[PDB]
Amino acid sequence: MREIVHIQGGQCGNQIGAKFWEVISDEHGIDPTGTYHGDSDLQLERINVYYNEATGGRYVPRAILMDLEPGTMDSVRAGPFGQLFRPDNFVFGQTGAGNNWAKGHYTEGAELIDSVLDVVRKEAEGCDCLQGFQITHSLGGGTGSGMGTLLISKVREEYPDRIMETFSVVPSPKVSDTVVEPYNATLSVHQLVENADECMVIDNEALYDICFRTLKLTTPTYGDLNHLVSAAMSGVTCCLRFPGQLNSDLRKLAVNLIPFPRLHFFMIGFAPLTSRGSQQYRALTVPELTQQMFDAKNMMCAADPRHGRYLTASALFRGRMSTKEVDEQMLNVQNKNSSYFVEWIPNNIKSSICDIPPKGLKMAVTFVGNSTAIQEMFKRVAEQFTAMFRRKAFLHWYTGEGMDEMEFTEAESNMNDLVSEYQQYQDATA
Amino acid sequence: WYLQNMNLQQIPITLKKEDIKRFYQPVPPYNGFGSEADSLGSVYNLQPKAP
Ligand SMILES: Nc1nc2c(ncn2[C@@H]2O[C@H](COP(=O)(O)OP(=O)(O)O)[C@@H](O)[C@H]2O)c(=O)[nH]1
Repeated sequence: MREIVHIQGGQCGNQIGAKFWEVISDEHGIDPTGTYHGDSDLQLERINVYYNEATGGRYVPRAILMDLEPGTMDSVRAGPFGQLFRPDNFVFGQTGAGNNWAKGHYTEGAELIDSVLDVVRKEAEGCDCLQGFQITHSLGGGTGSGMGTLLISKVREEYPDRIMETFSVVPSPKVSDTVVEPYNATLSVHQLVENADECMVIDNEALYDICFRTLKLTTPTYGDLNHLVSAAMSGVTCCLRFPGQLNSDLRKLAVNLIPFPRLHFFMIGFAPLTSRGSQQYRALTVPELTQQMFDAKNMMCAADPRHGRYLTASALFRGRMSTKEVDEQMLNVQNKNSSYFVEWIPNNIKSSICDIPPKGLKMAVTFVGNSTAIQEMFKRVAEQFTAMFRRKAFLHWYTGEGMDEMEFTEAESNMNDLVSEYQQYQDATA
Repeated sequence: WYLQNMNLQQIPITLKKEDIKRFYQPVPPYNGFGSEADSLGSVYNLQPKAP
């Protein structure tokens, strides 16, 4: 019941899903040939959330993989647990978008999206009770930033009542692997703010910073970043698949975390995480979990959360623990940091507890925080956009394929208005 | 002197020596982050160096 399907596009989406499904598979105890070998009975009661049953007793993810080039999918076919994907869901182009939003959103993406829309419609009709959709992309690639957001728009046009989650990797200037990052980022955000029910940003700079200082490991890798992202992803939906004292579905999170419909951009955090050296040295307690939770450095984003005030916060605990301790710790933190919490809405922290901890850990914590400190990323992205747009740089490709600079002006105006109206509530007083 | 004069060889006697006790500290189990070689640096030394 209340199951969701996974849809991933582009190299980043495919590789993120590659280990998200690996983490889910390890949590549910499924073998790479589709044969269940778990130990607990609770591992099978809610397996229908992410797995469909097939003849012979095997399970298949409801995952749809799309790209305008087939190399990334032919490579993810090689990774561990890559033999679980249903081959028909692989949809690939023959040309590639070349990091061009126009190519990925107007000519080639519009023509290609027909088959993937057909299969997505088939998957959505097949399920017993649809809960929503989760879509993972990065804003640094043209094919992703165009095709993913166009599919978000198309899916929203057909399912207005369902919920939509977007896992957005925004390009920050510190980890700048492309010069056309802000054109595509602004053009993707302009469409995303209109249609995405929820969006949560992830920064590779933050990932690497976490890897060097928190885990203190010398050689961070794409695998480590993907593993952290996948753990954070599973922390949100663990409570929907496992019993707990206070269940809270994604719809309840949407109700309790979004005050105004256009303010649905989040930053997250996962606890506990420590080096191998301090694993035995440390002790797992609720105060330690919450102090590592609410540390400004622990955030999954490069934005500084002490530069603004939290609009709302959501907590998902995993493991068997007393609720009174959790409530008193949250009350203590909210009293001790009253300067960093908005005052006209009292009790802006939501709590959820699940009795099933992750495999290998006794206690776990997922934080999702909607705060005004996220304005810095948008401000710097808009600054880079206006710098590169003032001299009409690299716009010949975009203007030669059907779209003009009026759309750029509208996107910049909308993004600036979004930033202004997001910071407006920061200075609001009762 | 005891060998020739007393026709008696003297056999020296050994002694029990001091044995110090030493404690063993086991390597913590793999949590699931990073890699073995990179992650073991933290427990091996305070300042981690590339494996
Ligand atoms: N977590 C993670 N992020 C990645 C990896 N490779 C690239 N990225 C991020 O993805 C963004 C680039 O996406 P891109 O490959 O151009 O997307 P595409 O055009 O759809 O294939 C950059 O901001 C990178 O930081 C990876 O292996 N792991």
